[PDB]
Amino acid sequence: FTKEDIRKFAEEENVRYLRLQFTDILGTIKNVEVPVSQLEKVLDNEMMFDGSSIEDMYLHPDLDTWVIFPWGKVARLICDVYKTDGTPFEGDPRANLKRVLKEMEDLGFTDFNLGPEPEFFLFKLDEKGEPTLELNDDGGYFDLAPTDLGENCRRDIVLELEDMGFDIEASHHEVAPGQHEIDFKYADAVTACDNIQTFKLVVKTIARKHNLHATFMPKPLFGVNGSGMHFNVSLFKGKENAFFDPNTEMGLTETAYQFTAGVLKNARGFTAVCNPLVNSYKRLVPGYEAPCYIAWSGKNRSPLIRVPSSRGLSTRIEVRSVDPAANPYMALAAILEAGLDGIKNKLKVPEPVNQIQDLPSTLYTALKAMRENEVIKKALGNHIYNQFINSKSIEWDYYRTQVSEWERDQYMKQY
Amino acid sequence: FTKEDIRKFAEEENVRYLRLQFTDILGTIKNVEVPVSQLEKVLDNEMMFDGSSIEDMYLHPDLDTWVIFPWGKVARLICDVYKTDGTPFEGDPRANLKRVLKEMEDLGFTDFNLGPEPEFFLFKLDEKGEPTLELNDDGGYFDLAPTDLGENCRRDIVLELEDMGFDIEASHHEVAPGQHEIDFKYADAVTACDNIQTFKLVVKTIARKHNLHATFMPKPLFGVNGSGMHFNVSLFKGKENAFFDPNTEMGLTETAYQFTAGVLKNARGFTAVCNPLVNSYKRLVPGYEAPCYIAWSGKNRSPLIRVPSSRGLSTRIEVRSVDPAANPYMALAAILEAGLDGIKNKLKVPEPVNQIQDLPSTLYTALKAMRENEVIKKALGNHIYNQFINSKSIEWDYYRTQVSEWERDQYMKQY
Amino acid sequence: FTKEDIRKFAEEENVRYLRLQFTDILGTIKNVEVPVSQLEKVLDNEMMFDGSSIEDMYLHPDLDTWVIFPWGKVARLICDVYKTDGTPFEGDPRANLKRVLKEMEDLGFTDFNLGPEPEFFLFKLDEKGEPTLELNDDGGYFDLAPTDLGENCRRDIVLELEDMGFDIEASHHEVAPGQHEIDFKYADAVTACDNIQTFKLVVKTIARKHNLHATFMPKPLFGVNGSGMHFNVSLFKGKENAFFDPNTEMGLTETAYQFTAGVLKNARGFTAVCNPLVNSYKRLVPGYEAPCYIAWSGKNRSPLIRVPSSRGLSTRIEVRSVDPAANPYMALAAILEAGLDGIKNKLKVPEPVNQIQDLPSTLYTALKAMRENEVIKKALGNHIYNQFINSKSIEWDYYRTQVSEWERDQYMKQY
Repeated sequence: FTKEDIRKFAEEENVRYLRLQFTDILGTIKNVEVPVSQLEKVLDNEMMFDGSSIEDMYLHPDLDTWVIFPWGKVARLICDVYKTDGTPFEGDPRANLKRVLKEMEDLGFTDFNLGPEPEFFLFKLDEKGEPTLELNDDGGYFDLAPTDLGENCRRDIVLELEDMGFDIEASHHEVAPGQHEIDFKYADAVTACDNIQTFKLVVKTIARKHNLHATFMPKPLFGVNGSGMHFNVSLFKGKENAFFDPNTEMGLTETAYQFTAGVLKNARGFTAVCNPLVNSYKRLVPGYEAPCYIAWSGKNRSPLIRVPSSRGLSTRIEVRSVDPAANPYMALAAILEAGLDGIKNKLKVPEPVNQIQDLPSTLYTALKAMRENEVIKKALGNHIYNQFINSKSIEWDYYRTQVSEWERDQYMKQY
Repeated sequence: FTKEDIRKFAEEENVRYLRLQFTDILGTIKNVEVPVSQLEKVLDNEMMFDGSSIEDMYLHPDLDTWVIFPWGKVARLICDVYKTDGTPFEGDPRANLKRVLKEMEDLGFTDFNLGPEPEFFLFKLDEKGEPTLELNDDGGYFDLAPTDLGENCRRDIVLELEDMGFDIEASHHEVAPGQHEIDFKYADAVTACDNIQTFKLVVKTIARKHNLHATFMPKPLFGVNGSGMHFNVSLFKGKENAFFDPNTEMGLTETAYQFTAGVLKNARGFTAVCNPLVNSYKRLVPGYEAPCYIAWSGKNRSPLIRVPSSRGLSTRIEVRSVDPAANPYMALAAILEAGLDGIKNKLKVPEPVNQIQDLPSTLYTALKAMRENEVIKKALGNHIYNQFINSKSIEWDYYRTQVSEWERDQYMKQY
Repeated sequence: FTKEDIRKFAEEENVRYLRLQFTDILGTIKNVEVPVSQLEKVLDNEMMFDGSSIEDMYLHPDLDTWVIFPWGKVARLICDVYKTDGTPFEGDPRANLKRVLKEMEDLGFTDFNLGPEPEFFLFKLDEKGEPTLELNDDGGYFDLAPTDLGENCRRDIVLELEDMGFDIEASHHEVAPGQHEIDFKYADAVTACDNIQTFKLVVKTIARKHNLHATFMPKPLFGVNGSGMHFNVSLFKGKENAFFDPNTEMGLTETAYQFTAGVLKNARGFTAVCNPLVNSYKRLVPGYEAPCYIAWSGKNRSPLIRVPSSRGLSTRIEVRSVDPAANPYMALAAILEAGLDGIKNKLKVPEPVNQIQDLPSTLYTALKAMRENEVIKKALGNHIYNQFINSKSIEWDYYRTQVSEWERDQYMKQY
């Protein structure tokens, strides 16, 4: 898309307002709404926001991200954050991912695809409009109505996403009660992260329209399956998958093996980025279909890395520890950098486990492991690395001092 | 606009009623509604009201302020208050600002632009229609729905303002929960103050339609960021900005430096006018993004005066201590006179603070400082000066004797 | 009293427990209860407490303060606070008053009497036992039952105080509804301050037995008379009043005039100590029988200093600005030092006002005036002076940022 294309779209679609939206370090999408009479100012990269209020900057819209919300008509553009000197801000996760991809392109790889699959819960709202603790239904995996009561809301979400240009693959009820999954096809790295960001807000808006609250919190309830955001990744060097070997019986190139070796070797280091909440490690517990051991397998369900049986152009590596609360840009950049480190150091792959280190058990331990990894620092840059560590340390210190109801139930009558 | 233009508008738009509205000393907009059959009497400056009931007078409409409320169709005219002898009333803030501008024009300056940016809170209404203490949402800076629940109300306010001829620039959620900001571009001094007055009433009218209460109180809640009304001001002598120097690397003329020197030197004096409430000084406290130190900077966030990095015709000076509860005419006249004092006395500018007196801490201290400044007395004239001081002194005396709940919580059990 | 007297009292009265009680800088009485089996340890000045938890110390009981609470039987001793080296702690208000009296004795004055008269309100308790905002009755000055419903509680307080060795003089309903006053005769400075401390706790304990809450808060409610703790002061040099002149028609010595001159001259300085609360200056407002002007009179009701018409050995000077929330030791020491300053500088007295500086209007202004006065610093010593200033500054900073209900009632709908 060019400026002329955007102008033509604005005139012919009668777009009245523009939403310039971007993402902070915590993965929260931030936006400012602007009347279409400021279209020329927006297209000249002259829009300005504060920056000090977000975890003197400029907004540079990415014109390929133009899309109209089908709910005054509003269109949106996903913008990169630049400084006053015309250079991209080093603390912007999206510009970070772009430059990581640019560094990848020097190794001969021309593309990096991401197929995500986030899961979410639906909770009922009260009369005041606040979410309650009761799920929308008590359905199970692949359940249908009236056992699956989220069928109408899920259908409306799919309908709204299709109007916005998504390529939806499947939709179904998930294992936990009130848990749902909508699948969309892979895209390029940047547009896949944009798809995740847009998908979360579309899901939340349409769920609110249905008197429901949608949350991507990893483990909202104890004793119930958590939500994951498995990352399917594949490398390409020119209209061809770099992971697929049409000669060996297994069908994986040496590049695919080195990528897996690098991801496995650096998995402990990027866990904090891929699992950024304190709640994220209540999901990484045994017995709930969540990965907590660093291993890979081609024929098995719950190692850290699973290589699906499909081959050809669909040959991919699935990292299963990513949760929907993670920042897609930072997590994808960390995974890509770990894989590229494995590629360029020619690491040998441990034997697949078909029947072994451990992921960090808490956010504090993951932060400790993140400070000791050199690959994650290079993946994130100095600014994002330092801000993430400082904010997560403050968050953990806030969490560390709380007294929970579990403690008052076990103690206070026994002691 | 002429009389013929107004008559043509009344016939062709089928206007049924006229709202002749003006502003008192406290910034409250007052009006009387008149059937369109009295249009000739209105245009002949023969409208009369009491005057003794407002903090034997004639209304003189300003025909350029014609606008129709898009919600019997009603149009409005902003009127000046005249005495029975045909001379403007010395206690009318709008006529005061007009004559201050007339005095400024004798110095060679032909224009004075004001770009304001007021902020407001939205509170939920109860069943009886009274505002509660519960904010409309719990969103943050640049937040979006469903975290930003004021999106629809803000969009309707913007839509309603655009029909009235405003040029809206941006709208977004503000830092505090339930705090919102809608930005409109600068205009001439008188019409900018008229824009502020119209903006407040449009916001308050559209909020009621959404079962919400809009308030421009500076600090409605403790522990929460307050609302400001930063004043962006620039001087012109004929289709060219007098603050812009395209020779120096900094890009500011000597005139811009003397204006800043005058505003800084007289900043203590006009604080009471720019912060006229007792609540205004609960916002002027450290740690909440509010100015409390009399200093200027070009590259910094929170001095009293901020000079934005933009240059050319958009070279401005931002006075950041003005709150939305201030009377726009009186505050703008005070700031203009303070700047012109430095212009005509060639005051030298203190060095910018990039890493120092203090603003008055209470309304009583601000009133004490106002009685000791000659520039504010010359800016407001004798009548407005005396009435403002008397009314604010009475208000402070009423506030001083109250016993708050904080006092009964700290004491009453300890003593 | 000697150690043998205390042992005899403990054996013959069958005292089971001892309360070693002392006063912190804020006037709050602190105590620890000890079984009578530790009587020898208590009498050997070997009792220890923390000190860091109170606004490694030793307790030295003052044996003359022995008294038994008539409500296991408990007696108490008022203790001085000493350091580990056997010297009195410089931050103890009682030891401060003792050394100020010792310094006074070098001037030839052998005694210093104080007649206090604190006033208190009575508030009804709810079912949970918390105080409410409704007064016990709606009686007035010198009112009787059933208009005065505090008659029984006041009688029980008087009965309990008489068993404890008080010499009660009068008890009556006060001007404000629910306000009461019980008078006891003067004593020496240290024992008068001990009487005030004991009186407050006895009143608060007995009121609780009547399902009432007793408070010595200066101004608990707006629009209603506040509570004062007038200090009646007289100097003696040997079984004779130094203020009484049997030859002059008025009957006041030059010493009495110089004492008044000193107190008037230093009145602004010690106001913060005598009025230590933020609420204290809601009482110091015109129209409620409270002093706010620094002047003296012999025949008038409301100057700052009143000299009662009685002469002989009962010739006294009444300072009327002290409220019952003040620390009696610190306020008495400040007043004594202020008077002695005039005594030793031979200050001339301003003419009595029978029909003029102004007391500080807020706690902040009183603290500012405290830092500029050397007599108060000499009276309190360095440690108490600095601790009081720091704590009151923090308290004022906490109060300054609150948003009261008055502000939300005046504003929030007007703006």
